[PDB]
Amino acid sequence: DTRQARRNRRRRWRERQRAAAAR
RNA sequence: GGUCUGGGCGCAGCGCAAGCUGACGGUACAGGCC
Repeated sequence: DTRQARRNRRRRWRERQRAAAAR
């Protein structure tokens, strides 16, 4: 995986854990 | 209403050289199934 692919894939886990954390 | 993918090009940090990276840009953009 490239920096973007991971970065892109990460922001999903990122924001998602974001939602859970926030919620 | 939900879910999945990804290429930069940027600012920074380091080296006889050769290279790489930031739960950062970027909750972007570009495209997906009912």
